[PDB]
Amino acid sequence: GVSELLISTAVQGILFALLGA
Repeated sequence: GVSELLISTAVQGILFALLGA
């Protein structure tokens, strides 16, 4: 599932945006 692999990488960048704020 290439789509499932894109959701995981998306959770890493979004997790850094909130932790950065």
